[PDB]
Amino acid sequence: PNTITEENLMKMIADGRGKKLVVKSCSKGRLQGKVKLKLRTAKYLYTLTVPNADDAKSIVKGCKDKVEVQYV
Amino acid sequence: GRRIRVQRKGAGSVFRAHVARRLGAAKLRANDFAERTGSVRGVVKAILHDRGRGAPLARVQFPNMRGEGRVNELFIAPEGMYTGQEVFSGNKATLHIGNILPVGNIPEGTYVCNVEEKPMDRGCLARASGTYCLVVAHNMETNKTRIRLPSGQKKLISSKARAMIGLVAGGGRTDKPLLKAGNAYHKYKAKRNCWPVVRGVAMNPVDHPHGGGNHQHIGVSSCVPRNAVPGQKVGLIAARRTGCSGGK
Amino acid sequence: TANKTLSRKLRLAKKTKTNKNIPRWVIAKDHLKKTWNYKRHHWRRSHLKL
Amino acid sequence: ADCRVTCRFHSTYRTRSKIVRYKRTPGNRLTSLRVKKLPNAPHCAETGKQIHGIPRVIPQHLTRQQRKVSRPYGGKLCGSALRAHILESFLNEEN
Amino acid sequence: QRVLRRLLSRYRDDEKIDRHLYETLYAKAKGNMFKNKRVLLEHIVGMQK
Amino acid sequence: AKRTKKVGLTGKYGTRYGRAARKQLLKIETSQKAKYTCPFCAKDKVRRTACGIWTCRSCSKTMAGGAYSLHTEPANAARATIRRLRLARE
RNA sequence: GAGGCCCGCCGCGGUGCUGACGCGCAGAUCGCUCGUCGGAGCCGGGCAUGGGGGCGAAAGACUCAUCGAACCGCCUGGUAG
RNA sequence: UCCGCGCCCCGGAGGACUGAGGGGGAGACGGGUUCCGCGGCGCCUGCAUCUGGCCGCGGGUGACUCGGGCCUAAGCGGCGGGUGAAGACCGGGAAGGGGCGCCCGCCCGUCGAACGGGGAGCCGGCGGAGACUCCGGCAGGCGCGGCCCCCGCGGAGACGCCCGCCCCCCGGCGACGCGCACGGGGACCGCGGCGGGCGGCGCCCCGGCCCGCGAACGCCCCGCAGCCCCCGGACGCCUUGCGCGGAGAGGGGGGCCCGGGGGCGGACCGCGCGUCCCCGGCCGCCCCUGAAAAGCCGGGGGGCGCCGGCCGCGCGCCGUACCGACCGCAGCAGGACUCCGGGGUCAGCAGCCUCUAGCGCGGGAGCGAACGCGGCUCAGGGAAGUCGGCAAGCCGGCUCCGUAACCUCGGGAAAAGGAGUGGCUCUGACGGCGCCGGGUCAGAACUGGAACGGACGCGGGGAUCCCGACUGUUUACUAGAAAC
Repeated sequence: PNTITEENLMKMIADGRGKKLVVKSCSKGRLQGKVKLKLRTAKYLYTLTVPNADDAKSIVKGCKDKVEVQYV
Repeated sequence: GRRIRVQRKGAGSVFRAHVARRLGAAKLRANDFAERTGSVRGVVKAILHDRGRGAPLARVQFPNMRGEGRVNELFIAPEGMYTGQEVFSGNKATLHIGNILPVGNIPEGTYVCNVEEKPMDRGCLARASGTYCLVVAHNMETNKTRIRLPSGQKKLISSKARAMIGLVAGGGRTDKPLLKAGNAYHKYKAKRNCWPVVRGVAMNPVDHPHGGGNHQHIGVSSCVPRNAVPGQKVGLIAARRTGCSGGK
Repeated sequence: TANKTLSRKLRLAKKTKTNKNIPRWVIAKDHLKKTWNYKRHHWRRSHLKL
Repeated sequence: ADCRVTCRFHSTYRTRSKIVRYKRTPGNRLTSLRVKKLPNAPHCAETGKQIHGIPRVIPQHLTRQQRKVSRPYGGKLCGSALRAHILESFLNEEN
Repeated sequence: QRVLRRLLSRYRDDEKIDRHLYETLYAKAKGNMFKNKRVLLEHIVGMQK
Repeated sequence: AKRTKKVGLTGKYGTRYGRAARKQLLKIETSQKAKYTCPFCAKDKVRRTACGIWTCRSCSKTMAGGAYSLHTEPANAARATIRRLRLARE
């Protein structure tokens, strides 16, 4: 797995490159209050750790509705 | 009677040379047109230790004269060969240690090694550590050169026969006492199964001619004839004289 | 043995397949009276391929 | 309490290829991970000194920029050996 | 030996002692002249003065 | 600090091997482990890799030599002959 | 920090008890005691050398419980004052 | 051992034992179904059986990534041929190939290693029986196709970065000895704190115990030592030991390699001494110098023309259960290769106990004869016994004293001999200071039937003579010797 280089890379892949699902895990264990958006491209699983939940929402809108979005 | 140890040793099997992990056969550069009319030039890539030989062996790279590549030749190393030395092989090679020239060109009194016994033999004479042949005389009329072999014998060779100038390195190797049976074991492992040696007086009468009685004695003269058969030849072969006496 | 050859595995296989008692129905069909394979083997006592 | 890892390899004989290092898995058990023998990085044809720039990975998995050095004779010769050859070639021509 | 060398290097680097004095004290340290750092430090003060 | 009065590096062999062998070895093994002056880089760094093989630690030059001494006495005499005889021809 | 160095573990050998065992645990074991333990060391796999042959730090030792000449079949139901 | 459908079955509870070179968990070989579930006791389980490795029945071994296969080693087979009555043995000198008109080209191996070399696998879960194989997650390798695409740049330099191919050459990697010490990681360990759970509790107890997890891989940043660059021009730099420097030190600033660490993605917090494994730079050693080959990759020249990215898809063949079950007539106090290896006492991987895990062996009671075997002790004497001190016993750990003849000057030598040793209560040293680690080495009191290496482990010694210098080696199964 790898860490996506910001939302610019995340959404560029989600707009045109291979993408299957963007899973939004939320604050597991309260180690962090951030939300983790994870995209499964054919090659790797790319994760964006978003400090603010509101910031994640705008990034999720950027992901095409063709990409499946799941929330956990 | 059992086939004696000398009889068994010639049948190959376990008494063969331990030739594994050995550099190769040390020989002179093949006689060629540029060695007959001219001198080829080679750089000493590496001075290396052969497994069974005390003398060091040097890998000298020569240009390929029949191609675009380079030819690697393994030679006995004359003392003073250094990494990067430009050795020369040929009729017009200069008189410097490590150069190979025909012995007729070589002046008298010179110390040479790896001399060719016959023209174009790739070298057969002084090859052991510290050994050397001496150019004694040139007979121009017969095109033959007398050399003094390491045993002090003198032989007439062809003037064409080629030799490498210099004593072969590793000299004084035999001066150090082996000290322990161990050191002999190590040295003989590298060479062949010839150690340890059991005296035949120690053996049974079936195993050896010297055999075994009640008092551990040869019981007949150790001196054996030259025409003795393979089992019989075990003592001093065709001894012209025997005993420790001063002279010569 | 864990690293068995195929040829060896197939010869040993037949021995397990043929290590079977006479079927009871075959004894009734043939009226055998004697009821034992004899060619049957036991792993501890048998020395197959020896 | 009993960290006896057992054997990851097909045979127990511990040759140079069969070496294992132990870590902890996410499931709290000791694990055996094969330690691969690091390949030597290329060496100078003259000098025999590890050429700089190329990492000690099989060159099959390296990529061309990482398995090459940007200089004439970049991999075969070191920058001192190559400088020596440049000097001798020019100087021998003068004489 | 490591403890004595560590102090000597710092003193040379801080210019508390000269490099010639450091060499003389480093050879004496190798020769077992100084049993403990306090003896070295005392000798260094005496040599300086 | 003089650990042994007479036997030198031969103290390794203890009381075994005799006196004559230990005296010869003292001289032979002092030469074998001695640092010789590099004929090329003029630095006393030459050490014996193998019998007949001596390598300068600093020079990096490997030289063919006597088994226990970089230069054997016969070989020095041979070198002087060849140099004189070569000069006689030219 | 040297050494066919010394004590000593596994290992590898096998000294003594002339111990047990001797219709045995066993067609050479068991118990103590002991030789050695960085080395002419020890161990596994592959491989080579074959019978009047091999191999032997030599004891006519060893060569599948067989050795001053293996085992298998045959000559051979050899011959025997 | 007790109790319970109560069997040597099984379950619970007590008491044990094997004691991390395990009666533990796994492989190689060898067996060949012994594996697992259900039923059973006719056989076997040398007592018994409701037991089982036994009998019957029904099942069980899943791989692009592990191993074979593949490469070569020692070796072995093959080779126009050579020879021998043949069987067969022996072997280069022979018009011995290759994508390809052309062009290039002396001449074997699709033999041989389930320990050598090799392109790439990790975690979690699941089943009565299996897993690097299944399933879920997550990667890597190697092809193939579709599509897009296009053949250098930067730095003073070491080199950096944004990946061409073929031949012919020159290389590199595969690819390598041993050892003492030293350093760095990983695991293991221990001690604190903290959070959760227990147990015991006559007295004490924040003193006991149990658990607290983070893989391959992908990025980013460091990484001692080592090597190199650039300025410049010296007795300086340094190690445990060394080493190094006008053939270029120090100093300053950089490049590279480093089986490694941290961060992030995958997805409890400190701290210390050891152990074990790997690794690094050294140094020592040899009349010893420590394999090879596929495969892969650079460079030079030549010719040519790419590379790459993204997205699909594929990866065949065989091995894969189990082993206290192998081999000795046997479920034989007999052997038989490895891998992992906790705690205390201690110099110890010794001995003695124990955690984990395994487990209670071809049978049970009673009695307490001789005698045997394995031990324990013995007044006084002390080898008077005997062929001979055979056997036993003495001695022994550490610290400090103190050591003779002789000698090949290395030894002898632990010579010979003596003295101390426990527990408490303290005091010094020794690093990294505010702090904060250390666990060794001294010294002193005070105590105790006149006790202390309190078990354990663990030389008796001295004077001679003969022989062989020595370490070695040997008659497997009556001679270990002075023999070899």
